[PDB]
Amino acid sequence: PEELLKGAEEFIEELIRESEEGAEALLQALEEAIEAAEEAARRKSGTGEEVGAALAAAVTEVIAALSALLTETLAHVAALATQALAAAAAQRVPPEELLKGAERFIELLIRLSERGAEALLRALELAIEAAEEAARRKSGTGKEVGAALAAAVTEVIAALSALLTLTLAHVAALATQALAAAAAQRVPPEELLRGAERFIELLIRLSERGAEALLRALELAIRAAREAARRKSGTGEEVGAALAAAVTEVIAALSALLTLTLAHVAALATQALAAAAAQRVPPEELEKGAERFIELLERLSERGAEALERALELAEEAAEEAARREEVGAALAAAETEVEAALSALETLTEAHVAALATQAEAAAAAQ
Repeated sequence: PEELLKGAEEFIEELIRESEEGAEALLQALEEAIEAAEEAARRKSGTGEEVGAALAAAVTEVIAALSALLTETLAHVAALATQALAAAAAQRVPPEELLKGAERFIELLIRLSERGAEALLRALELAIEAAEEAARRKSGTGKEVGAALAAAVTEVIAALSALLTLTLAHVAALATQALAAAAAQRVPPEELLRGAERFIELLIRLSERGAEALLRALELAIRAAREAARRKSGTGEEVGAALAAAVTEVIAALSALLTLTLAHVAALATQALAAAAAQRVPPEELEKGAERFIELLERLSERGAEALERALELAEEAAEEAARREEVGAALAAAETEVEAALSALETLTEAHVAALATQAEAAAAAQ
């Protein structure tokens, strides 16, 4: 009956909490190797400095374990959804409950991505906390310790950018099958146009929270570079250029996330405006749905430009701190040209998604 979607909703919620426990177990096993490797760094008469590379190896394999766990959990949620959406439609449940049931299942997927991004960032934080207690007595040079840190940064950026790419796709897939299973039950087409608007707004909220995870990864990189001057191990040329690299990776990960999110929203809108003209929706409402989808595409554009602006605001703040401790002005200038190129890329991608969504909308109003 109507309790099927409740049985799936509760079964997904426990599945999310079971994934949260597993990620905390993965992060605890990392901490068991942080404290143990400290005892291994006890005036090493044999294996020395090898515990540092074996610690960065453990970081890489914990990050990979986190990424794999999120990937599988997202699929068990999306699969449990898709089969529950169809099992309920077979029971001939009211179709308005299928769209609202898909929206709840999409919410849990986005909360899964939020919990996951925190674990990815916390593992990066444990890796930094390890370096703040490293190079104390053995005094591993800023080159050996800083390389393992910059490598952990780009692996976290890649696990975050990946996690967002997958999560977007599982939401966009659910929104596609749910829209089609609704039109199969002859939903009033106006409700199909609105259901797509709700799912689009969940997509944009996924982009916003995803951009925050990237920005906070940039902050852990800036903080990790400040630790370089503390132990007096690195230089101003190596740890500065290493942070300049993490800046570039965050910009390109943000712009990639925005490019993808624009495309998933435009793809969902085109498939929704088309599935509505099938049931012959009033053309006036078809021209209204195209207008709101257009607005949502532009809102996503700004909310992304703010994230790109915040990456610059973190770059300038790190620049004034590194100057109060030339090359610092060239780093600001390079981060500014990279930022502006991403803003330009964003506006030219946005307007094209908006214009293309209007040309296909007019074609649907002319087929009337």
